[PDB]
Amino acid sequence: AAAAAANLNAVRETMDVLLEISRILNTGLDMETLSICVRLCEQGINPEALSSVIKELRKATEALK
Amino acid sequence: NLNAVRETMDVLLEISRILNTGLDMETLSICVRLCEQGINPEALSSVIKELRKATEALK
Amino acid sequence: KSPNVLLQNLCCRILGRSEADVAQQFQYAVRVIGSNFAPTVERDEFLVAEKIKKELIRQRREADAALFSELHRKLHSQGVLKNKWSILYLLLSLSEDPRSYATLFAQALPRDAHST
Amino acid sequence: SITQLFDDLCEALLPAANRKRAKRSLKKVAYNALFTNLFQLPARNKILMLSFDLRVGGLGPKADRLEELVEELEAVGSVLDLLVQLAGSGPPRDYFLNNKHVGRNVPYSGYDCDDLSVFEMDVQSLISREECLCHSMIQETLQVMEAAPGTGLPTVGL
Amino acid sequence: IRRYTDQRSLDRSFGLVGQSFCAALHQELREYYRLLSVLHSQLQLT
Repeated sequence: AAAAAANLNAVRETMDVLLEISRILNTGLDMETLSICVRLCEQGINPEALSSVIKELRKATEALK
Repeated sequence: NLNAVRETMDVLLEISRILNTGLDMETLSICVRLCEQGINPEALSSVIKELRKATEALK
Repeated sequence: KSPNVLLQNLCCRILGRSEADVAQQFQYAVRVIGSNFAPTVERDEFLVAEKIKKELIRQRREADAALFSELHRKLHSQGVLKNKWSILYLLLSLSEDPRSYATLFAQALPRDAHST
Repeated sequence: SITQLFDDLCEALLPAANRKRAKRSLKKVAYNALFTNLFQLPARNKILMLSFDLRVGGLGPKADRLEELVEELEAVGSVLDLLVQLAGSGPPRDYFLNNKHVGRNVPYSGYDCDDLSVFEMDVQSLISREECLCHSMIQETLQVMEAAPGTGLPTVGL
Repeated sequence: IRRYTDQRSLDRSFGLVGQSFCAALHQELREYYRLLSVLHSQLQLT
């Protein structure tokens, strides 16, 4: 339909405003990682818990780099 | 090895109970002996459920 | 999809390794995310807007805070999101310098005055 | 033979109380479903994916035990591969959580009122179960005391 | 216990160890009030 494309357009605009907010803080995350982190919080998840794995894994991709 | 395969048989029981499988001790022994031949287990998962359906078909 | 495989996708995103090469990190991941599959506090999206402001002034990057002041309006203007607190709190949590105290600054509503 | 172990599978899953014609038909049922899939990621990762939903539903030490056993069974690969495919279709105090009266130098957190309230629910599920038994024992017998006579007994068929 | 805490912070001669002792006589009132709050939430009790 048209409303089946209008929603997929309507989330792309928000995802790019979020991407601008992501790059002005200049966190080391990119769009592909961001696509997981958005999907996880729609089902509900504790942000203090996801920050724990990401703050572990970014210092674990240098001990195993 | 006969020491080890009795203890591994006992630890194998608990993870079949807590995964909520239909197996009890007897059917666990039948299934461990059946997988020992070399059969793919994803195939065995269907014949066990079909037996448990057609058993209820009688009663 | 389902959450458990989605966390494995995160583990393959940050680490360069694949999912059939690492299993202790996914085990640590199920340890930490587990029993915290929802916020343990109450949302205050206004305060977490104020915390990005309070952070960017603290860095003296005061122009990007006023840029965020318009991006937050765009967030409201589109409105495809019902969890604006989670991602923005998370983005603030992963804070990195583009290049003090918060023990007196207010924290999220803990629900210690309500039976959870 | 391997096709004989399938007869013993039919023997365990059907007890005896006719009973010589049903077992050959069940043997046919055992053979007829095995070969349709044959015409048409590690193993412990799925264990973690199933421990996750446990932790989502509370019940911490059960997930901590499920991860404890696969860690020492790797410290038989094809039989747990059957259990993950048979999952969820079979049959399924402590004073060191919210009682701070026992221990040695017990942790200081102030008080509790938010898990002590889910320490009554731990008994409330038992109190709600042992009344459902007596609902299902009065029902099975009021289904006998009230009926038109002899429609639950085959004695009218004699 | 609250009578005491209300007076030892009214004394600057009770000591620099008295303002350490009194620190776990503030926490010991704060947690009490937290408990009254949780009791208030479940009112709408025996």
